[PDB]
Amino acid sequence: KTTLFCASDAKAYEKEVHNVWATHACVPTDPNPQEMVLANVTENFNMWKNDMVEQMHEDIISLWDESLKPCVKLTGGSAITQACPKVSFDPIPLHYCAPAGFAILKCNNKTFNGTGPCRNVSTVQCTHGIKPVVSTQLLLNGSLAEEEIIIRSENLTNNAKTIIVHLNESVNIVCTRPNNIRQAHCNINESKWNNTLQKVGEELAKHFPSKTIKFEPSSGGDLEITTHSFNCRGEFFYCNTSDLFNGTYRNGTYNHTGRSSNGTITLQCKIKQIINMWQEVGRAIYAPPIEGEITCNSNITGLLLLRDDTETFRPGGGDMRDNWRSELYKYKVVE
Ligand SMILES: CNCc1ccc2c(c1)N(C(=O)OCc1c(F)c(F)c(F)c(F)c1F)[C@H](CNC(=N)N)[C@H]2NC(=O)C(=O)Nc1ccc(Cl)c(F)c1
Ligand SMILES: *[C@@H]1O[C@H](CO)[C@@H](O)[C@H](O)[C@H]1NC(C)=O
Ligand SMILES: *[C@@H]1O[C@H](CO)[C@@H](O)[C@H](O)[C@H]1NC(C)=O
Ligand SMILES: *[C@@H]1O[C@H](CO)[C@@H](O)[C@H](O)[C@H]1NC(C)=O
Ligand SMILES: *[C@@H]1O[C@H](CO)[C@@H](O)[C@H](O)[C@H]1NC(C)=O
Ligand SMILES: *[C@@H]1O[C@H](CO)[C@@H](O)[C@H](O)[C@H]1NC(C)=O
Ligand SMILES: *[C@@H]1O[C@H](CO)[C@@H](O)[C@H](O)[C@H]1NC(C)=O
Repeated sequence: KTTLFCASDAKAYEKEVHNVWATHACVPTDPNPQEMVLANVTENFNMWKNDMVEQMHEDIISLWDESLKPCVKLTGGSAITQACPKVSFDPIPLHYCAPAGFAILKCNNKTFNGTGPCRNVSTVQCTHGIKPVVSTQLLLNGSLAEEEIIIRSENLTNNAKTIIVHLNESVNIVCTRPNNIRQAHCNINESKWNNTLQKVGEELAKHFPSKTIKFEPSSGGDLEITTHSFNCRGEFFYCNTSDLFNGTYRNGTYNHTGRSSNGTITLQCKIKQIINMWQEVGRAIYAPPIEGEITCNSNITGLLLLRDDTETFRPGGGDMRDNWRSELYKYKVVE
């Protein structure tokens, strides 16, 4: 349809790189925006074919190119060298805004699965604040669903299509490299994981009804997708999730199978210098980790799954557009 613009609340005195990027690329935010209901209207959306996702993907690539420069970038035959200073890195929310003569329709159905017709609709100038958080397997620091866990997929019959599970209740995950400098670990409270996967198995069962529902760890691929990978405080964490995606839900009951201990699952993590890039097909080399305690305390707010009687789901990811989709699903640009 058109070219969106971004509004953020960043300040120009922060050294933090999302703030810096935003202060030259985004406009400040309307302190009181203005919505506009239309509960008879009913319009369709398709989260899987939504141009806003492409545009924000562009922006985040831009942000990362200006903020997290690699010492080396290998793409094609070429290798680029640049200065790769350690930086202050903590994502801030970004709002996407329709320019003059355009609006953003927001679907207000709190159970809207992301495709098809939506009953109650609003008009808005901008989306909510969206933290551009790059990760795999687990979606972090998003917006919880308001009613019940929600299964999203372009086509749930096509097992090659990523599934986005939208949780309604955060599950804490705490990842730390304490004070091998490249070793770290994550802690999740097993009870709340227990619970979350049981409710998720419930919903998945609604969609696949005769079958037991198995959670298993990612089969194969680059480390970036076979582990829960993400950037914490500038450093690239790769966390093993085999004791996380490991359990069966059979008789309306979830049994967790992965090893726990003292009531918490603990992921073993490596901090890594050589990265397979999400932005494009290529490799990126970074400097060794900063010093001291590197810790991120995050909210798991959704999952990225791939489906292989029984249905089996393993963690997926790799296409960062899906992350943006998970927040942008309820919006389209009109007029
Ligand atoms: C359904 N298929 C699953 C799947 C699995 C892995 C992957 C894809 C997709 N990819 C993908 O979609 O890239 C977008 C894309 C397009 F969308 C597109 F249309 C293109 F034409 C294109 F060129 C392109 F790059 C990545 C390719 N990039 C690479 N091989 N170097 C590959 N993901 C990653 O590597 C990855 O996430 N790393 C990583 C690094 C740091 C952190 Cl913190 C992190 F959290 C993750
Ligand atoms: C969240 O969703 C699950 C199942 O979809 C439901 O059991 C639960 O009550 C919902 N709300 C919560 C957990 O606050
Ligand atoms: C989403 O809803 C539409 C219509 O409401 C339906 O056709 C589609 O199969 C649903 N998809 C999922 C993944 O629930
Ligand atoms: C979903 O994909 C399957 C292929 O796995 C195919 O039957 C069809 O094209 C799709 N079905 C629907 C309802 O869109
Ligand atoms: C995760 O840990 C398990 C058990 O130690 C190991 O077998 C598996 O290969 C690990 N996965 C990755 C991607 O390192
Ligand atoms: C679940 O965890 C156990 C030990 O924690 C491991 O041996 C097992 O292989 C895991 N399940 C799968 C399907 O990998
Ligand atoms: C999630 O948000 C918290 C608080 O804003 C932050 O400390 C944490 O590092 C974030 N997680 C990631 C992976 O950015």
